[PDB]
Amino acid sequence: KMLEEIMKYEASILTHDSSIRYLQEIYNSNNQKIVNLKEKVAQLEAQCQEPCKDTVQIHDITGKDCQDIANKGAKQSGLYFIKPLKANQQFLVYCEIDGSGNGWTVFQKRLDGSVDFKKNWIQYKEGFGHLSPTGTTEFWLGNEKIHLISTQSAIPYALRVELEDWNGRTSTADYAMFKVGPEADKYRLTYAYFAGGDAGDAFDGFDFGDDPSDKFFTSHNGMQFSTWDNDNDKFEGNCAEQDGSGWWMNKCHAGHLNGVYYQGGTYSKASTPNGYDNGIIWATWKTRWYSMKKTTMKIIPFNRLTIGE
Amino acid sequence: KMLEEIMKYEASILTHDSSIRYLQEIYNSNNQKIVNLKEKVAQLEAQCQEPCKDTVQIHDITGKDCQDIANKGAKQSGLYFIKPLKANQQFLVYCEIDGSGNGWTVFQKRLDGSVDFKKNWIQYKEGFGHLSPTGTTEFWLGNEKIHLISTQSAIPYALRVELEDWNGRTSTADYAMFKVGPEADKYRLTYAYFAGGDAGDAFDGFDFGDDPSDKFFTSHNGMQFSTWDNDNDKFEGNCAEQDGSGWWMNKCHAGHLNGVYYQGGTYSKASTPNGYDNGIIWATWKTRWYSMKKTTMKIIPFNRLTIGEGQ
Amino acid sequence: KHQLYIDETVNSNIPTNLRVLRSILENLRSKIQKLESDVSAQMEYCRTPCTVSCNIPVVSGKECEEIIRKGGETSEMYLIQPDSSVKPYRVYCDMNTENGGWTVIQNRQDGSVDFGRKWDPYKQGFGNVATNTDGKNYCGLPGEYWLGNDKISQLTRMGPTELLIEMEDWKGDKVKAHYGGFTVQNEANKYQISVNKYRGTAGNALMDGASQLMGENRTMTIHNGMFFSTYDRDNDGWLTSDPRKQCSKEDGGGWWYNRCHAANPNGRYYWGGQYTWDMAKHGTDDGVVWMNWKGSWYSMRKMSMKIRPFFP
Amino acid sequence: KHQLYIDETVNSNIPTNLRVLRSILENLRSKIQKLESDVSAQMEYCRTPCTVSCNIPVVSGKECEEIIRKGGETSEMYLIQPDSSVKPYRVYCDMNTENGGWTVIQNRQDGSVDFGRKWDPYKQGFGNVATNTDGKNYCGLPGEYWLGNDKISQLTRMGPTELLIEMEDWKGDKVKAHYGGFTVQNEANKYQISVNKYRGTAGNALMDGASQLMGENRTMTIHNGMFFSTYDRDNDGWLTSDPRKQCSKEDGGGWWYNRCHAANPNGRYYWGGQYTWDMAKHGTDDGVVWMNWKGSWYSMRKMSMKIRPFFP
Amino acid sequence: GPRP
Amino acid sequence: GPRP
Amino acid sequence: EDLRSRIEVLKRKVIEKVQHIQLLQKNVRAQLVDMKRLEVDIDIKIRSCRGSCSRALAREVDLKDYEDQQKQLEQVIAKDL
Amino acid sequence: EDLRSRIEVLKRKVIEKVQHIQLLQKNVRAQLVDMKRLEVDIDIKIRSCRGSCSRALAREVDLKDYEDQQKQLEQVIAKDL
Ligand SMILES: [Ca+2]
Ligand SMILES: [Ca+2]
Repeated sequence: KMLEEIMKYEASILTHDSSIRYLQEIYNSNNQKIVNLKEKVAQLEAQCQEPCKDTVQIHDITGKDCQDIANKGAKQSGLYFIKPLKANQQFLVYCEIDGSGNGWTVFQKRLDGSVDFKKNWIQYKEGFGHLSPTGTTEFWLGNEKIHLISTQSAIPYALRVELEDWNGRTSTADYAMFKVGPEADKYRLTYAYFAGGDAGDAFDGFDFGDDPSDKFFTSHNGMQFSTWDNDNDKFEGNCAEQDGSGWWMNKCHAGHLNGVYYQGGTYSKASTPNGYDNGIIWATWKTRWYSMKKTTMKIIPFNRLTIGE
Repeated sequence: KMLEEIMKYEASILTHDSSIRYLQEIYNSNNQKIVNLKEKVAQLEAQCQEPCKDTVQIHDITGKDCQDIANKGAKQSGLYFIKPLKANQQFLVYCEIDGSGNGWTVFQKRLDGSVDFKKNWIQYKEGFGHLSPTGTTEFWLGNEKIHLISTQSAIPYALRVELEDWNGRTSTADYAMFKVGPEADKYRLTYAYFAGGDAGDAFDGFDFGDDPSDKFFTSHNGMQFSTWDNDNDKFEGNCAEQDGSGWWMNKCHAGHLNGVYYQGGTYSKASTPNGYDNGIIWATWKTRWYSMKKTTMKIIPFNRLTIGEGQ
Repeated sequence: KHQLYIDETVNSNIPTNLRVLRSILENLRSKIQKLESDVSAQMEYCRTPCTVSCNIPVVSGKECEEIIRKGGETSEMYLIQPDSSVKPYRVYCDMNTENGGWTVIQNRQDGSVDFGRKWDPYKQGFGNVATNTDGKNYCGLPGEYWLGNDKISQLTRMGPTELLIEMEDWKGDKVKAHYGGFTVQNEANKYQISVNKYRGTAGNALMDGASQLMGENRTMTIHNGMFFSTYDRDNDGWLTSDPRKQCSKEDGGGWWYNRCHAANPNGRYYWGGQYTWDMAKHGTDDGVVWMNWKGSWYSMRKMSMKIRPFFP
Repeated sequence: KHQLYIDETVNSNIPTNLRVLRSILENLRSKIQKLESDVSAQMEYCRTPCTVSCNIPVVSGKECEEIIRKGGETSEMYLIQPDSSVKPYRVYCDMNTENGGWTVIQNRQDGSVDFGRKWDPYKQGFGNVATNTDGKNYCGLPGEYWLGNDKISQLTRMGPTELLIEMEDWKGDKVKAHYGGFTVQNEANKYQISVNKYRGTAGNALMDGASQLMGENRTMTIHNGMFFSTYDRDNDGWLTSDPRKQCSKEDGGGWWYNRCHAANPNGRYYWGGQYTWDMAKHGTDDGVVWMNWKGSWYSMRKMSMKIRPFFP
Repeated sequence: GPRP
Repeated sequence: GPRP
Repeated sequence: EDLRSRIEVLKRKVIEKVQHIQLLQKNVRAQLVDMKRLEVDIDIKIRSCRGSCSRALAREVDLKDYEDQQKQLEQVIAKDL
Repeated sequence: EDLRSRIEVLKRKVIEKVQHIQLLQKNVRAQLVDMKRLEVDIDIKIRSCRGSCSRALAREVDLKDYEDQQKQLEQVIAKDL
């Protein structure tokens, strides 16, 4: 097999050669793809450098309080930083702004029982719960901050309670010249008088019948703040510990907005630990055995309602 | 003794006759004296028919209040009859008119402790004390009347307190949008805010130290009126009865213009009955143990203070 | 002998009966000069008048009663306004006698005011309502006065008003005469008086006339139903025998005279409360009399008239 | 015979040695299309961003520690303000590890954030602080983030602050490295790092460098005293042979590199925690490394850095 | 909540 | 004043 | 006709005269009456001037002198001729 | 001169060509290296895109195909000419 085996090979080098020029078409193409692929993923890298969007935004407008902010030009209810006159460090609060120009500065809100109000002294002093720009979250602002605002300038502040049963029926209750003292006074609560409101002056005490003294013993004006780890109540046994919350007891209460959150409103003595009522009650509106569905306590300069010319 | 005894008598009838023509000179003269004497005492009777002169005169100019009167053309501080818009029957008040044209209508004055302010409800509602055209007499006007004026028209009235220690040093303290409610509201007291005045917002409460709560517990804005026979105070035991007066307590006071009148100013816990201070104190100016020498609470339409213009 | 005619005794008779006639006719001649002087002095005293500074109480009302209800409790001069049309006027209120609220309507106590006045002064009122105490800021003392007929009338006509009349002799004894009903008509009806329900210790001189007098004379002293008469204007019970008989006369008080009186609160203020016809200007019962008590010829030391709405 | 030259075996040799050279050069050609696709898809996913609704806790303070003291006890995103001049900022607070109070300063856990960033991002900070849980009102989960050098510096400089560094391999084993002293200078001192009192099971890569390396090589991996270096701004230990050798590089993390590292918490997040030089972009130790523990070529599953004021 |  |  | 024929030329004289005396006693009788009456009137009108004038002369009255005089007059008038 | 004188007029050819092959094996050697490295980079950069974008392509990586290919290349490169 001279020029026979070799005849099969002197041209068989052009048979397989169709895998050299052909196998450089790929290397030159594949290579190029990557060059641009590198570019593509580079655009991608760019796309994700940013962190997720946090729907909670804060406003750049500060003030002594929400009304002061409302004056500055605030139009929407949201979170803001305020720093009361006597205050040293500012803080975030929830401002409720209506179209009429009123800037309510809210300090307490219940709405789902999502947060536990069985908090100690410090916790009730510094504040707890969560602030949302849509006020769709429950919280307590903190005795200290409340003190600071209701006391700066010493110009008439009015407290407004807003309740709502489990039937979407609401009712207010206002109090003129509202104010809360310093910690040295155990954050005592005082108001001049009960102004309007269709919910009823539960702060004035109520007669539960159990005894004739109930009526006084359930008033809260002039009462000091009380937590399980800090008495100061008129009761000789600690209402706070028993009723489990933070409030201004006076041999207990008639109005109890930091009470246990009972789903559906109606509760019973058996449900309660010590047997006494501890729901979010407001005697002058509903029974001591009906916990509200929602509760809100906001304040605003008194003049903002007693308005004129 | 013929024409001898008879000689002594036939001419002795002319001797005594000098007491017939003579005793008709007197009867004709004395009679005449009286005729005119009657005339004289007649002039006298005339002289005294008038009663003594009462130095107290009242002015014929009425108005809704002293400022309104000041507008009508009143120039002097004196007693006047005013009848507020919602009022049914008019009443006398003391108006203080300056040269600038401001008509202050005063509702309280202390100056000699001559009158006792330890008065009941009714008494503090209808008014007590005395009105003088020289404001040299202490009195209390009457919640009701105070209410009526500070409420008619519902146009800004401003309160002015004026004190004076026993050293002739004075000081004011003003309050804008002053007002007092109806009896149904136990004549509650309210004001927008403390305006100027160098005496200090005692109405804003004061910190006496005794406790940290004192400060609120001594504010009077939003407080109802209280008397020994009518509580309505924030204290759980009647300040009015204890401190003996009529005022808007709030677990008592920081400003007490209807307090006991202590001569010389300085008093002490021993002097007082219940032990607590009840003098005419004004904490933001002097000590709770220094009763003022004079005290005056007058009101005027707010706009008479904010300057602006005039009309 | 044949008529000895010892009119020589007359020469001892006339002399003595002439020693008196001189002594007296001369003593009068002396008495005049003193009185001449006394009057002169008083005229000097009158160049300058008496004054008072009657500061005004804050409380006021339709009358005394209302005032006491409105917290006013001190007896003193108050300012009242009965009808919401009348210019309010000063008046003394007795805040403590029979529970107080007595609007003093007339007052006698020291003879400091002429009450012998004509028709008009009785209508308007005259006298001093009140005087300053020791030196207080107020007039807590009632002076002698007459509120004036129009005011009285209007007042008694606002409703059932009761009259209370008190008097006191010079020895400090005091009585009273109270009438549940008391009214005084307008000037048109000549301020015609009317009283009922008397209750008291003084004697009912007003309705019953003089207890001492009999029939004819007793009823002619009854005041009920009488009209008011001032010396210038007379409407008493009498025979118009020209200016002759008139119950009310010169410096004599205006009052509700019948065929004269049984009581005369506005009479003449004799001192010591004892007088006689020769002392009386007209030889009559000039005085501040109340026959039923001290009879005629006795001018009480104090006499007062005050009213108050009945409110049964 | 004389060199038979049997390069005809080459006619069996070349064919086989070309059957591969094709099969692979074509398999690459296919792999590209998938990745091309994979990238397109992601770019589509990126038209729309990820979001979170991090409601803000009521409690706040200078930092985590203070917060826990002020009653805040749930580990979550809190708002703090260290210096009373700084605009307050969100941060994640570990309220339960070593008694809590740990201000999370850096966190790795799932490779969801590019850490290969230039100088500025490291200064300001980048990444996601916290994310929503299942669907709670709050952000109780920490995302991957870097607080930013400025904040860190300021913080460590308010007083004695202690650093706690935890990590975990892909098999769930976890160790820790604790330093009683921790400090980061201002930008001026190029955020110069300093650490003391190490105590832990992880190995002291920071002060002692790589336990495995020897002398020369070991100390050139020590991080104490080093400066911060981002791929754009380099301040490591090196010979400025132009853009040649730089410890920090393309998509490589910013860190305190010496003549490189012994630990790299901001390295690249390789999945499974196992890699090789041909996997590494630059054939280097790109990963989230801690040589003292798993040595080089092992990117931990989890790596975190948190601080807390000492308060001895 | 009145409490005896 | 204020009271205890 | 100038012995005791002049007894009567002396009587009409004592008569005309005693009559003048009789006239006087009644004229002073009245004068006395007027005085007492006027003393009183004055005493009264002066006190009355107290409520109007700045001052009022502090007085009194003594009808005694008046009374005992009236009595001396009558004590005489009751004598025929 | 056209018998077996053309043995070498064929050799420089086989040489010039085997060298081109030798050049290739090292060019794909690198290409392989680049790919593995990039598959990785991508896998990593996409997961990193998870913390910013609404979605993230669920992937993985298989360095196996890459590994066993690297091995087939070396298995050949280790052959002289
Ligand atoms: Ca207790
Ligand atoms: Ca009380």
